Amino acid sequence: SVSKANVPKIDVSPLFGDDQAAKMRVAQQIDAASRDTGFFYAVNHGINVQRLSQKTKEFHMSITPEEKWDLAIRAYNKEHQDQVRAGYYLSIPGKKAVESFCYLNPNFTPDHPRIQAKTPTHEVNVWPDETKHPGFQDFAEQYYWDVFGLSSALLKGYALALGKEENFFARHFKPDDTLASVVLIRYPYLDPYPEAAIKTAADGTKLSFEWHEDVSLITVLYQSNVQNLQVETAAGYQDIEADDTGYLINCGSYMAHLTNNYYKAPIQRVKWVNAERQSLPFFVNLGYDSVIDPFDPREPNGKSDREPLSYGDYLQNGLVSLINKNGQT
Ligand SMILES: CC(C)[C@@H](NC(=O)[C@H](CS)NC(=O)CCC[C@H](N)C(=O)O)C(=O)O
Repeated sequence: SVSKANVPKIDVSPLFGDDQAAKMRVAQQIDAASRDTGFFYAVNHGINVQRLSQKTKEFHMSITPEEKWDLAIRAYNKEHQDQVRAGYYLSIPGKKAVESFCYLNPNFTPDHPRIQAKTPTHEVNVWPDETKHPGFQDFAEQYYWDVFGLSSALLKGYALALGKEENFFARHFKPDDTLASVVLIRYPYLDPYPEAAIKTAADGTKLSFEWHEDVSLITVLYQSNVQNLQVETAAGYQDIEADDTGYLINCGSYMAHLTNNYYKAPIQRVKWVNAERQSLPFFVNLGYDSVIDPFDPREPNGKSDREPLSYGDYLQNGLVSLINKNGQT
């Protein structure tokens, strides 16, 4: 009744190199995947995802209720009015199974001019006690830059795939201003599993999270070896096989906008599965004032009707809309 999506594995290592022709061959694979289901698996990425999964688990399984309140975002703790994005997202036993921890650009400090200006979507990360979680902040901050370097390379491939120079996107992806975020999501094993946390799709599938499109330029996602994700096609939702050695990549809704929907943002959802697992997305966001001129690779002139959209405004509205539609995570 449910088929499987074709998610090809793409060796992205040439995108770190200087072999321009081998990088074009990668870009071709990115193009075909973005025109098909919208997903591919980046392999030969150079990131130690075993350590990522290990450190994330140690954190998830040792953080206490007291620590979670102390780090909670505004939605769970009224004392933290400045934490709209960064902080801990608490579970609700009996009602909400998922919980997570989100942090932003480590360069967002009290000295950063965007923090000084109080610009929306900019926040200073919060962190647990170093002695209670030794090495976690240092591991997490390094991972932000590890996956940032991978994402920069991926963006080179997407740029070439669309007929642009390889810095078309990456020039807007900078350490000093990127709004990109990491989210460490824990999906717990629960017995009994609360029914209030399980949603029933229109087609009858039991879901942990309803359909949505990523709010991002691209999404660089690691998940443990538990199949859960599905992508919508015209013939219905298709299962995305799990691969806990690589990264699941897809374009976000900002990419759809700037390419006149040539690279669509795939509609994705999360099947319910009673299994302890991890979902660790990196949302490749640009700067608050970054603006990419839309174009249409279908057209000889590449002309597009779409208005240039400032990334900051896109992000703010996108994250609020996602909360209004799919609920507070
Ligand atoms: C792979 C996804 C379905 C993953 N969930 C997600 O990506 C979820 C829901 S779509 N993403 C979000 O809510 C947006 C988080 C944005 C973040 N707080 C920020 O300020 O930057 C999962 O595993 O649940």
